[PDB]
Amino acid sequence: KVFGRCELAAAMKRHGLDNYRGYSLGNWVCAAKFESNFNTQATNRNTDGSTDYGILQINSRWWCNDGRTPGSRNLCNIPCSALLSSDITASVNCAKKIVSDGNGMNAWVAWRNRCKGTDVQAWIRGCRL
Repeated sequence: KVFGRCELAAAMKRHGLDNYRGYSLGNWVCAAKFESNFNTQATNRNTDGSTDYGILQINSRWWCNDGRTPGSRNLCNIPCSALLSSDITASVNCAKKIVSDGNGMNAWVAWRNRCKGTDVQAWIRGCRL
């Protein structure tokens, strides 16, 4: 599924990401835009042989099992393919664990280089939330 910007804001807010560990909603929308372009089906290989899955490009090196990432963990207890569903629940609950693990949203490369320090409120402008 390709979410609309405000559609995604609303689903993320419903799922409790608005100020989750202090990260306002626009942070999560901006990360999603630059990670997946709001596309749940997005997949991208990393240099280390792991793959990133879904709307938040969650990594098989630590968080999910894709059956092909040797020497990795599965800390969200899920197949990586769950992260590609039109429904974002698994991505969001997994996101909550990642962001809670001490490095906050710096876990998302795209967040650190494209959202951090910017006016992320712009990402929810116009949305009914």
